[PDB]
Amino acid sequence: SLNSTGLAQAAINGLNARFYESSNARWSSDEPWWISGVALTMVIEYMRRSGSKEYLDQVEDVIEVQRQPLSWWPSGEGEFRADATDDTGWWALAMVRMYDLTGNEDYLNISIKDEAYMRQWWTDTECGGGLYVDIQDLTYKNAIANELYLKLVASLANRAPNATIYLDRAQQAWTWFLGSGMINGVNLINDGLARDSNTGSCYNNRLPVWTYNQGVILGALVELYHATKDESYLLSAQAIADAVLSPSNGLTSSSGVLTETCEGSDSCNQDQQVFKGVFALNLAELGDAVAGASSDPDAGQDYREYLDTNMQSMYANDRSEIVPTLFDSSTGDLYDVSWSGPFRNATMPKQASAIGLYVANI
Ligand code: NA
Repeated sequence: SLNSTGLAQAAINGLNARFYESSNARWSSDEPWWISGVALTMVIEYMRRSGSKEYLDQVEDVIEVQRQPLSWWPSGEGEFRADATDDTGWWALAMVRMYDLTGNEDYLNISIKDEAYMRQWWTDTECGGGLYVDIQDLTYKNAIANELYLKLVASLANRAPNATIYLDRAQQAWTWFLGSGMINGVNLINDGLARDSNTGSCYNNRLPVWTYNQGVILGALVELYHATKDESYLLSAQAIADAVLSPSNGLTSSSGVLTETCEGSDSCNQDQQVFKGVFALNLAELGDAVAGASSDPDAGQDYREYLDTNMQSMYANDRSEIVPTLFDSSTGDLYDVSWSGPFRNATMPKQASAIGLYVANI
């Protein structure tokens, strides 16, 4: 009795009615730029899974304007090449999705430029591999920038005409990620790596376990499986997803709802507000690959049931409708950060995460 497609469209319409800036071809200029890339990913993936083309013109407008040389990083020369490798990775993966939706080689070319850009800050001389997130400072090799890069090369290994070195780079990047220690003893991924002051060796910095660091890695392993047909990549991804679903690890509540570690203290900032939807979209990618890899009709119900359970909870406890007026007839739905808690306000990162959950159920 729940239409995930219609609810995703209502959430996207609510995102546009409250946060889209037509004069800037961007959502919420007061919010981080990379979250506009996540929002573009959610709108693109909605069209891919639902077969709709309703926001195609808007998405093209955002791409055309935001691919220009960024005013805060002109040396990147545009094409989403920014002052941080994870900022670039979010838009790069959005262009991979835009290529999947349209088949236009232009978007694939952007992702190829982004891969070569991010690779510039991969070094073997610290932590035996991995890339830095802070382009200007080069002091932090974290989980999200390396998960985004890994999913990028793995995606290009399935789509780019020169798929050989992208597969070799993806296999080498996953080998480094697995051996880095960021995947801890319960198969969850901490924020990044610290460096020994004397030996130069790198180790898990034990910073918080964020949901989107348990998600992007799943899509990377799904793409690695599609490029190799090796179910070992799916089994590693399933181990990470199963750790998130286990309530003993604190990411899944007693009611079975995905819960960011900052929701209890009500301290989720603009970045953390978008994390949950990114995991949900990537979990749906894993559930699809798992169901298609085995003849069992029971392949991956837990992931589908999890996404469905979280969807109903967000529908009932986290929803709020915009008030239509005599002048503005825009209709849709707004959402807060907690998928079980009350609706206090709606922000663009909160809304983008919302769309990701509905799209993950399409
Ligand atoms: Na190490």
